[PDB]
This record gives sequence, C-alpha cells and structure tokens, in this order.
Amino acid sequence: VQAVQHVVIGPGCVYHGTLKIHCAVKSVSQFLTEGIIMKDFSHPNVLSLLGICLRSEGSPLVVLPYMKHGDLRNFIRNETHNPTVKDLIGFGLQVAKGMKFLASKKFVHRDLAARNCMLDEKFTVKVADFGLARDMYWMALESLQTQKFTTKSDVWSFGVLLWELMTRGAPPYPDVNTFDITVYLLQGRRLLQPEYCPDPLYEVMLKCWHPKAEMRPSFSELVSRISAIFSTFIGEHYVHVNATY
Ligand SMILES: COC(=O)Nc1nc2ccc(Sc3nnc4ccc(-c5ccc(F)cc5)nn34)cc2[nH]1
Repeated sequence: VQAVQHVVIGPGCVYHGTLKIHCAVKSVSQFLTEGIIMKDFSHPNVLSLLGICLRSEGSPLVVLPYMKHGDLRNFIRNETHNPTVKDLIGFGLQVAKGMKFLASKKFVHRDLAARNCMLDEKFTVKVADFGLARDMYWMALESLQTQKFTTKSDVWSFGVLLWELMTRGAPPYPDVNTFDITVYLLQGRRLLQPEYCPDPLYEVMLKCWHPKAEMRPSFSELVSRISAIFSTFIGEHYVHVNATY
C-alpha cells in the first residue's frame, strides 16, 4: 500500500503519452506487484518501466519510455535504412546483453523476437514485450513438445532473432506452416545461412539451436562470442534485402 510509492506516478492498446518527456502509455493490488518488480528491471538493453498511473482511477496506465525508432524488425526492413554487417551484429549483441541481464534475474522471456525489441534515438536496443507491457500486438523443439519455457528456450529464440537481423527482417521458414514446424525440424532442418551472415555468426545460430537444451550457450557466452565477431568488422559491408524474402 505504501511500499509502491517509488513506482506509482499518480497526481489494451498503447498510446502516445506526454510527460517535458515523450513517453508511450499502455491502457490493483496485483498491479502494484509487477509494478515494483518490473521497476527493478533496469538495464541499458531492456525497456524500462517509467511508472504506473492509477489515478483516479486510471486504466491503469502503464507508462514506458518512447522509442524513437520503433521495433527492431520494422527498422531493419525499412528500405531507406542502410545497415552494415557491423550494425546488425551490433544489434544482436545488444539483445544478448539485455537477455543476459534478464537471465541473471532468472526471468524467462518466452517471446523473444525482433518485433519485440525496440530501438531508441541513440540506436540502443531495448528488449521489450515483458512484464505489464506484455501482449500480442521462434520456439525451441522441446517447447513445442512440452509447452514449457526456460532461458535455454529463450536462447533458441535468440538464434532465430539473429537470423532475422541478418536477413533484415525476413519471415523465418516462409514456405513452412506453423502446425508442422516440429515435424519440419525433426526431419533434420534449420534456417539457412543468410547471404550477408558471417560464417562464425551462423555457427553461433546453430549452437543456439542445439537439440539438447543444456548444450546451448548461455547468454553470457553469447555476449562474449558475439562481442568478438562484432569487433572484427569496420562497417564496410552493406547488407541488402533478399529478393526472395
Ligand atoms: C516508430 O515506432 C514507435 O511508434 N515508437 C514506439 N515507442 C514505444 C515504446 C513502448 C511501446 S509498448 C511495448 N512494450 N513492449 C512492446 C513490444 C513490442 C511493441 C510493438 C512494436 C511495434 C509495433 F508495430 C507494435 C507493437 N510494443 N511494445 C511501443 C512503442 N512504439
């Protein structure tokens, strides 16, 4: 009742909100629950909770920092942007860092994908779509079979997210139907290496998709390996969109 005063800012879909600061605003005891804990999830590569509006009474309103450049998927798809291999790998280093943070908190995302990451005005990537701002506006083999999610299944998802980055936002398995993805994978298949994807980064993808969950890299390992691959590029290789996809 009184231990929530550090989160609450008093006296559905999302809207453009004001306060000068530009925010995005998402339309009661359990509300102060995640409000306080989500407030504790502060990291440069994770979407912050600025606060909650309950007065008087509110929707209540979940208020979040506005992200100048929107979601990562639409950003890389935009034909007027000219990303390099370095930029894209950079985005998929920032996501790994955000996830490393979430995993350290033993928090499982369950729906990691490029559409659920945001980019701000400094081009910092924020892992989003969790906590109160979790909604429907990539799954590991075992998850499709058990409906259980772990950080190890987040890692599988991250591998698919890296594929998205390097294809500039192409739909994964476009000629495949959702009902039979498990059958598809169990035939011995994975997503193809993107034309502009470095061999080592594809090896990283394949590791994220290991059939044994415990053998997939931790996000700490992924941050380490991808920081290395990233450091080798200087931004001379431009990534173009694939005609078929
Ligand atoms: C030029 O893009 C913007 O509108 N800027 C923007 N800043 C935001 C700041 C917070 C939010 S709410 C939120 N919290 N987790 C998620 C995960 C995904 C999306 C999402 C992205 C794309 C899209 F089409 C529809 C939904 N939103 N979202 C939305 C925002 N949109």
